[PDB]
Amino acid sequence: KEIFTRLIRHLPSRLVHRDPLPGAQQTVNTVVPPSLSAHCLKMAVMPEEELWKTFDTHPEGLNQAEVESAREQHGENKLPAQQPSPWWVHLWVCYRNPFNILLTILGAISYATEDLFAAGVIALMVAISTLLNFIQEARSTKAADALKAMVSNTATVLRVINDKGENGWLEIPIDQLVPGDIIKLAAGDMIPADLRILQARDLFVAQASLTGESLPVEKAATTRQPEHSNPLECDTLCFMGTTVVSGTAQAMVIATGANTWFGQLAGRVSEQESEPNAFQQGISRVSMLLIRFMLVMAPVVLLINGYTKGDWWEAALFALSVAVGLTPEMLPMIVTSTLARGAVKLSKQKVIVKHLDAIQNFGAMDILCTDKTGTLTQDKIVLENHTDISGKTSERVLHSAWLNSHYQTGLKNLLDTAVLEGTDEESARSLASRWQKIDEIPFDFERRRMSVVVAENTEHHQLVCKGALQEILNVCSQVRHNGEIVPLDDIMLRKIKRVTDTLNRQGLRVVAVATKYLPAREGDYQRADESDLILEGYIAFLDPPKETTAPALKALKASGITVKILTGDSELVAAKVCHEVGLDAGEVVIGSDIETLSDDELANLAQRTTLFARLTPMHKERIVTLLKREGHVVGFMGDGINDAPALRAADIGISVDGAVDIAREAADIILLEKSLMVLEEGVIEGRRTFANMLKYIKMTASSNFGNVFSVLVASAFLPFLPMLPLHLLIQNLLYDVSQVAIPFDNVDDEQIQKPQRWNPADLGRFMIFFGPISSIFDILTFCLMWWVFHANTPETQTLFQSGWFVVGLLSQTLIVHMIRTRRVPFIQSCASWPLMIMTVIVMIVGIALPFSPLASYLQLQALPLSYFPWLVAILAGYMTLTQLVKGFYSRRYG
Amino acid sequence: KEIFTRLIRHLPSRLVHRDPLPGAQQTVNTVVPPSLSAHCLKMAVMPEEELWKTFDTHPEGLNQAEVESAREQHGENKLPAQQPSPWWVHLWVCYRNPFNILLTILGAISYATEDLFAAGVIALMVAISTLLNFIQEARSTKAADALKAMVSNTATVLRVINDKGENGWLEIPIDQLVPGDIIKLAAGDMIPADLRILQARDLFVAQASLTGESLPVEKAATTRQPEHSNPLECDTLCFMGTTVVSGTAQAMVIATGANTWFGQLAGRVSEQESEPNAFQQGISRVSMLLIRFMLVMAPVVLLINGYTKGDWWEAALFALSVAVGLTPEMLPMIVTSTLARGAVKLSKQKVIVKHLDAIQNFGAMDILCTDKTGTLTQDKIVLENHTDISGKTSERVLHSAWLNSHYQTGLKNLLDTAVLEGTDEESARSLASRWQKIDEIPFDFERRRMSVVVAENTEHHQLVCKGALQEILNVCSQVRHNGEIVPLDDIMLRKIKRVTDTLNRQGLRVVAVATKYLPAREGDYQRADESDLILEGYIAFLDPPKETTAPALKALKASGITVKILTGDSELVAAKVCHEVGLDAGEVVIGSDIETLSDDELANLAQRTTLFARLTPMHKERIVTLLKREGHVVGFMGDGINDAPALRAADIGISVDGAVDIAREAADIILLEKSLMVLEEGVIEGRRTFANMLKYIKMTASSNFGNVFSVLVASAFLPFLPMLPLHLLIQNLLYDVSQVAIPFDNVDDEQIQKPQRWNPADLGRFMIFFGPISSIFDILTFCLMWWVFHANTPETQTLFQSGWFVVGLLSQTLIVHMIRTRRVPFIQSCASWPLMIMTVIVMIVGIALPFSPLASYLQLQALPLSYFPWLVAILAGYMTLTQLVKGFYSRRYGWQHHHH
Ligand SMILES: [Mg+2]
Ligand SMILES: [Mg+2]
Ligand SMILES: [Mg+2]
Ligand SMILES: [Mg+2]
Ligand SMILES: [Mg+2]
Ligand SMILES: [Mg+2]
Repeated sequence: KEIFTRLIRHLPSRLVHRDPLPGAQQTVNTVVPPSLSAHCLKMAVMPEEELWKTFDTHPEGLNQAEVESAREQHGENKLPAQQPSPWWVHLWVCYRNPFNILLTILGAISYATEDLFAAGVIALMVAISTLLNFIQEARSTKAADALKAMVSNTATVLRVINDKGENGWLEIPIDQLVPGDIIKLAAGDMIPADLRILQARDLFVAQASLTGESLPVEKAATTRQPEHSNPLECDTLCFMGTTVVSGTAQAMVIATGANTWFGQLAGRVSEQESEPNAFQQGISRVSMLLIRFMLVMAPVVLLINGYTKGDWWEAALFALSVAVGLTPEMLPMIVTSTLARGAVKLSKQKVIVKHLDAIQNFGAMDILCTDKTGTLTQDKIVLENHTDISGKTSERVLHSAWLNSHYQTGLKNLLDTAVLEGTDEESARSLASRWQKIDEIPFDFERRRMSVVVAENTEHHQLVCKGALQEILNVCSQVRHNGEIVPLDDIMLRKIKRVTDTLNRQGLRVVAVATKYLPAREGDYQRADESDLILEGYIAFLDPPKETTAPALKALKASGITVKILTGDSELVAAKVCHEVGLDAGEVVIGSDIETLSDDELANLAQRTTLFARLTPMHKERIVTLLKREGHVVGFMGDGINDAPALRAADIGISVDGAVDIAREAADIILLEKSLMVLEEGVIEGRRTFANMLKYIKMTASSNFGNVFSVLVASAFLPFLPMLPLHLLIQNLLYDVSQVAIPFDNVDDEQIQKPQRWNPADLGRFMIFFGPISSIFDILTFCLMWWVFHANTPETQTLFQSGWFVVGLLSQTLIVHMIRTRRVPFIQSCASWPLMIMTVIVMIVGIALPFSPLASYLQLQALPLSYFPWLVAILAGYMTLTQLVKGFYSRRYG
Repeated sequence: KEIFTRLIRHLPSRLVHRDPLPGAQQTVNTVVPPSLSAHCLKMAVMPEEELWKTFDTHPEGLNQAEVESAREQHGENKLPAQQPSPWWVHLWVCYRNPFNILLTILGAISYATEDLFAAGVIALMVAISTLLNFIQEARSTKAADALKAMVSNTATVLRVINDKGENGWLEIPIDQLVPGDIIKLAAGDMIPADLRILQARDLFVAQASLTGESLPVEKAATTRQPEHSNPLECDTLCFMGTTVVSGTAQAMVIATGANTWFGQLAGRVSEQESEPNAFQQGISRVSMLLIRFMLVMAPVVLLINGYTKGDWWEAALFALSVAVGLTPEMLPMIVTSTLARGAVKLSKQKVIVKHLDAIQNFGAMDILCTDKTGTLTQDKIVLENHTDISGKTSERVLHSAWLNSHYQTGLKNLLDTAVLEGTDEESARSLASRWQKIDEIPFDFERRRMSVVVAENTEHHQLVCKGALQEILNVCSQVRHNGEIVPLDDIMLRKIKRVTDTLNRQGLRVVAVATKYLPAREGDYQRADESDLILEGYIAFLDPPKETTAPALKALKASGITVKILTGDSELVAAKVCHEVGLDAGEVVIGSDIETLSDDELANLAQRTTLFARLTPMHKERIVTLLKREGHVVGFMGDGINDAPALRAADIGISVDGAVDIAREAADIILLEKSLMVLEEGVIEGRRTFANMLKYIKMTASSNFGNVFSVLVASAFLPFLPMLPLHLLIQNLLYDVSQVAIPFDNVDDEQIQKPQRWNPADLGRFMIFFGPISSIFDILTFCLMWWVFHANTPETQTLFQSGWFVVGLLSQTLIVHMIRTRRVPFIQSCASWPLMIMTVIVMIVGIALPFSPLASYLQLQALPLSYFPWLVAILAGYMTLTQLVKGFYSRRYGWQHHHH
């Protein structure tokens, strides 16, 4: 009957669940629909002269009023699942709960005849509960949205600043982009919307997400392709979700938001998120458990009281009032508030959480995959030697590397920075004023080199390519030895291999450089122009390991996290780095060994292997996917161009604020600095946050089930309701006010010591265990008020009901300090000061409520002074019994 | 009347002032106490057999009852200035101050005759104030003592771990040593007490502090020299305050505490600590200022009220009651409570403060002198190339270095660790089995080498020495080139020099290794045996800069601290490291350059020089001393054997928890980890603590001066006391209770952005400026109570006095939020939550006291409800006026004294 249970209010699918991330592979629904492919094809070949009039765009850019007009016309650069609802809509959906409406209707029906100010006060209590829930949810979702917007991909636009009318280059969030807006693209920038290249040089974009081709594709300002016949392959348009590999460009936004190629009929807008993740499934399962409890218990109470006291319209109200404590509507408030408090406290620790549910995984992660550069090493190399094949230092190698590092337009490397810094000013200036760039062949993993074609004159050009030693040697036919040029024979090949292996075993990364002279040519150089090269030498450099890497790794191992290194570098350098930081590399697995293994074989091998070397991005993604095989939660750390699938293939993806745009787009956690200590501290605090959330749900559900059980067992014998439903609503409201400060509780270090596994079925066991314990003392209080205080007849019922009230509210508020931890309270474990203060305040308010002037309005009678010793005895006995009985639940259940 | 000043109570000279360190050297105030000297000469040559009976010591050690017996008989291993006084003595000295005594005496005199229960309650208020002060001082002194005991030099002793009699080797604090205790000594351990060596293995100790000789000397189990004639030069006794350079030993304690040669006569006991440091001088100046204010003001109030009301025994009591607000007895409570709260907080930042006054220096530091190794770079090296002179990798060089590193007993080095770890297990065990140790020639700065003599047989011995390249080359005559021993000509010398200079310019430190073969002999090896050596090669290793050194240096510069590098390494490696970490080396000055310079020349040069290289410890000490030339507070950070003179020479000395014993003993601050980020954060926190202390002192002084001024100007016109002195005592007590939370206040980041400078004369200007400003409103309240509320006669004086009381306490309590910060409160700068809570609580108590049942007992009368709007108006006007007037004080003099 789950199809009929629509009482659950799901959290918005931006606080939980991931973003679409337009990387949903090559599969497309009928390859886009008509009037979209045709529109893109028309836009590709549309002359640039009439392009300005179509979008009301000018070369100066867009001013304010124009950008707001365009945003109103075309919407906002977002997806329909990212716009928050208005606060009044949220308040209305919080009030239209199928339980609040029923409570108000039953209050009216019971008290429409000859007794007002009762239905009104019940409705007012319902409104106060709704307002409290709405306030918590709204504050927490606002904080979550602010934290998500803190780390957002930005685009560089013209716009208008200096209202006297001066252009500029503003970095604005990609959601503010409107159609017909001018942006500029450099290396590492993801495409923010469907573009139209106005003017570009050496612009290469990686489109493996959309067209499925790994090699980057050159994108020119004006089309040079004979026929298009396809919108995805035209060289003048750039689609959202792809990254810029190298070169520079300036383009115009043509589509925006849902109108983008991916955002319409190519993903995102195709159906919805039919499959929920682990966190959503767990929340739904807990909500279903609570609904089952209510639907099994409340009708029984209704039937019993209707058969006994013959007031059905009041018995139903009373049963609903006791059931409301077990409502599922507590779940959105609890989850949102606790996870948002955890996310804010993480943001104070240089950890930004993009969606709330990731916190669960960030506490459940037991395997952490990453690269050795930046996380284990310092990413800045200290020592570097530019030598030829004979070991002697050579200035020609340094100058060739300087050319290749200066005229390249790709992302800045550590070698590129060190080469540009280690070259003196005079020689650098001479080379810059003597050589000029012509062409650039970017970096791809099929050949693992990078080429730059420069020239000092108009007669001949020089192609200078640098890359890993083996890849360079594969395409070198001559070597410059002793100032002469000699064929690269096998003897020199093996000598170079041995010397470079010896260097690699010292932790020195070796990058070879080759140059070739070609006649002047008026055509674009291709990857086929990297043959018969002249090997100048190599550069050996040391990226030293961080001082805070070994303690961080030890702390991560203490927390239960297994660290695995997925690197594309050499096996020897990675092994040396792992040994220098205390990591046990064991036997290494290179990427060429897993290309023949089956999925089962590689999944079994990756569990024992610690270091994986010479991996392509596909290998990293496959390893991350197969490491989730045995119920493990895998976290992948990466900040590269090609880390988009792996970051998404992991159970949790972690990136850095200084990453490329797609790495931040595909990540779930963003670290403000690339450190493992920050990651470990964040994992600890997220474990505390998720433990607090579980504790809050657990205690609330258990106490409310105890109250419902007490009502169910001890209402048939009484000739009146044990507690008036108004008193129940006040009790629940004050308990919720007390519980507001549970997100701020303290968590034992023994609870967050190991990765957290969340079983929603444990809540049922906890409720069953800790409900009857409260019910026993509830029945004891009933007997005390029946016999000791002689509240026998209905006429003197207000003494009885109020007599339970101060017991119902106080114990429910005190039991929190007993069942929160697993140890003995107040000596080995103490609740946080905000929780202590809230408990004391709520206890004081509950004690003083029967004595307050409002007690006459709330149908509460004052209490004789002889009742307080009995109340203290009951509370102390309840606390002692639960403290002595916790051990049985600990042993038999957990 | 400087001699007449017995009112000032100084803090114990352990929270402030540095403990005596045994660096006296050429200092022999008492020269030689013959009685003491005769004892050593007898102890040195006394046979080991009868040594056990003299000190009641057994070879297995001492059990419990014996160790407490020896401690009771011989005292504890401490100096007389380090024993805390018992708590009851502290309470008595807190109660017997000449102001708590005169107050009670005058209360008895005034209220004995037919007006009892008034002198009693006055004495009760005085006792409550005394108890509050004593509790604060005792708690903070206990916290400071615990912090000092956290980082204390320890000694390894036998003792008795088990009830059955099993012996152990316990690390006990050096103060727990009793005479006749058996300890063991290794490299880097300082001598904790006078010792008699029971057994030794190549034990070399540095006695440069006592005898003034830099070269370490050999200590043997039995004497090997013909005549001693001098207790300090006997080769079988070790004296406290010296360090063990190398070797191992087991010795017996023969003297302890004051009885130690250093402790008695030669040092410490002679004379006393006549000269105080800067913090003690500032505290004394503040106390003298407060005493002068009281002595100027209180007699005038006494005379005025005696001539007006004709009750001298009440007028003097009243004047004393208003004056007590300006007592110096708050200074021990103010200083101890505020600083300790900072120090404890610093203990949570891995910064342990050994004595409280160091905090003032630690926030006032503007020049920081450190070494490049450990602070700027990691102490673990990543790359190393063991090659010969031709550049080819050589296994023989690595094996010789492994022998030298394995068989040396000195302090472990980074190169030693790298060489021990970089040799494979099979070859390492083969070398260990094949070679056995014979002798060791330790490291000293005159030659800057270290040698180990081993042997594979009984025919010949091999001497393996290692050290800096030039020092090894000076004593090398041949070189092993291409497997042949060839004479080391000048061409090879120049080639090696240029190759190693190229290596050094890359940040690589080069350590040369030489070996020699000698015929077997029986005598010990000397420094003259390092000649005609054979240079095997050198080891070039990379010590990478720390990841966090550049941000820490940027933060240190942003905080106003100028970092200077004093290193004994080569100038090329140090310059490369400085460039890597972002520091500007500028022009490097080597140690040999400054030897011929004068004091003025070197002092002028050190101010514009960032990196000093090739420095002997004497050069480091001289540079640190001369860097204090013009109002500069110098901090020296070192963790070496020879860094004690440089640590004690600086205005503040910072060391590391893992340092050698003498480095920790000579330091003022101990960092739990060797990091510059920790140092910068601790400096910021100490600046906050000192700002809070100064703030605490200036506010209590200004408000109480304002109250005294109001009384002086007003009480002449009135026909009765403006406030009963009982109410004044209550007001002062409640204000102190409110101010208890000041140590926990917040400090603006503007007050901690520069090295602080403390001027005791600024307090007088602050008091003069901010007293009348609150006397204005006291006179306004007097007029309000006189005319609006018709308290015109003594019969209704109780309404008048209480009318001032609520104004007196709340304003004094509220004004704190106005004058704690230079900015406008509650919008830019807000007080800390404990301070706000205490302010609210004290205001509530002051309002509710006249309405309480105790009001009749305290001679307080209930206030009409029409008085509250006037009170609120007065408080708001006072706050607004002081806020609008703070600007004038800021412009004319500046809110704080700062800059370098
Ligand atoms: Mg960008
Ligand atoms: Mg091109
Ligand atoms: Mg209950
Ligand atoms: Mg020791
Ligand atoms: Mg010897
Ligand atoms: Mg005043």
